[PDB]
Amino acid sequence: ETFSDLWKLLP
Amino acid sequence: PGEGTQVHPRAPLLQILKVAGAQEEVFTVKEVMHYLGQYIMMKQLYDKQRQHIVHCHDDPLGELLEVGSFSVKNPSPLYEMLKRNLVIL
Repeated sequence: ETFSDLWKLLP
Repeated sequence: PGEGTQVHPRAPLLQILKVAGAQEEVFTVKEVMHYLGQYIMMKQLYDKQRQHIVHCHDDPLGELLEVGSFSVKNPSPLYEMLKRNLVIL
């Protein structure tokens, strides 16, 4: 949802 | 490059990381990704409504990525940019 949440989940 | 590999980023990429707060010449890929996220966040490049979308047009980051935007779930332009912009130490 948040960019920071999403970025953390980068392979 | 995954095994805690040490890298020196080329000048255009290095300028971006230093804006994001990096006081460094040597990085791991993990550290580079940290500072890239920092940069997008602090320059607020992500779409307000759909935050996996990053709008990098008319920003130095767009110059490196060579695209106007990208999805963090389609991160190929990012990894390709890093292949061009990192020197392995």
